[PDB]
Amino acid sequence: KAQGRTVPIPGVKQALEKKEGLFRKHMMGKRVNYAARSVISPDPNI
Amino acid sequence: PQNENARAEALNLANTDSQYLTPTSGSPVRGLIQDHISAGVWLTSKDSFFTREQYQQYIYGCIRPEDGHTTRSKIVTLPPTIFKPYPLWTGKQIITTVLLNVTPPDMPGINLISKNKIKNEYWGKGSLENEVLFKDGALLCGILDKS
Amino acid sequence: EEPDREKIKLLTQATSEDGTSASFQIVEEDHTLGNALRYVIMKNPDVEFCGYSIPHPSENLLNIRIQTYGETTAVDALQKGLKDLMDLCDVVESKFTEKIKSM
Amino acid sequence: NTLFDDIFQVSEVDPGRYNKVCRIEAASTTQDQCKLTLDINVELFPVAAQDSLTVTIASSLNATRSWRPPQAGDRSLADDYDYVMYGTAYKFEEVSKDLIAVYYSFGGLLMRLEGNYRNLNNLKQENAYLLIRR
Repeated sequence: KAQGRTVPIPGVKQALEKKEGLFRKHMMGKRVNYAARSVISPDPNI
Repeated sequence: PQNENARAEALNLANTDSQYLTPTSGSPVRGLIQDHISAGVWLTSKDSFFTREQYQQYIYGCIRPEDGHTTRSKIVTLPPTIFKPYPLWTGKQIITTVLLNVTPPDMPGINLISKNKIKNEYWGKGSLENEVLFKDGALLCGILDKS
Repeated sequence: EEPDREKIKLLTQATSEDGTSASFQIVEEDHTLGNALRYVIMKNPDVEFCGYSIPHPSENLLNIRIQTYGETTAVDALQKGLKDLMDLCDVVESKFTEKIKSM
Repeated sequence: NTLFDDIFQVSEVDPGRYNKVCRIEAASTTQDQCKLTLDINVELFPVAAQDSLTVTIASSLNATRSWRPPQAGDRSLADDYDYVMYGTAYKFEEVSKDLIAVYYSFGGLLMRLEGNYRNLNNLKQENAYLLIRR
């Protein structure tokens, strides 16, 4: 909603809707503590 | 999860055992996939016989009372299907014994008349090996497939 | 002198009130001793049921279940099994030495 | 005690892609209407075509807790016959007037006896011993 300057600096509306948005990227979904990731391997003895 | 309420939920609501049937069609999404299916067709085959030593080994090999697999605190065993000349157990009897030690003693055995993926023609003349028969928790007829 | 307590362990969670049935757990052992020991224990006329089970390959454990009839405990059946396997090995060692000389 | 006893003539011995089991088709030498279809472990007890088998059904051997391996000085009904099997009766079928056909299972090894008079003695018992001679 601002005039073109000779990519502009993002506004507070842009901050809440950067990509998916603050609500989707940091409220509905979040990075968590006490969690791990690894490649799965098969095991019939467990 | 870092609290008991979250623990109870992951052990009683979202736990694997409570997800045997999918809510999409109410059909199972849990079962054995490849080696186990091929192993079962061979183990439950009429030709598969086992000695006392072999039979008891297969039982303890999969059922360990110390790991709480039993319901009787002592591994119960069926008598052999062949008494004379040599004492021999059938393959199907191992399946009967596994159920006899994992199902509660207070409840009666399972009664089911099911079918197989393998047609009777493959097992020779006059075989009923397609008809899966369970009478009082005892596999008396038919092999066990992916089905 | 100090005896090792971590090797053979009696799983009390599976032992019969008295005294015939018990499950034993041995560390740093597998099929090698396992199948040989259950074979010898099964030759005992008092042993009703016997088998061996390895809980998982990654964990160094060996489980052996001995269920006997009366007048003999599972501990005695295990002690007889070990005593007989030792004598069995002596027979193998004696016959092999003799045939080496016989050559 | 005994529930059934007869001498049968073998008409067929079919393996059917089995290396140790065979489906035996037999007929009674005494009764005309009597027929037999039985699976036997041919590896231990071999059966040939045109053979005389003394098939006998017994309730037990002359209350037991469990089966024990043989130990010196043990006497049994099995000592009189060559091949003995333990199994259960699972189905009772009636074929036309007076004729009745029983279905037995010796752990997958199935048996189908067809007769008429045996309706009283042969009952669906979770314990039935099958003993064969010659």
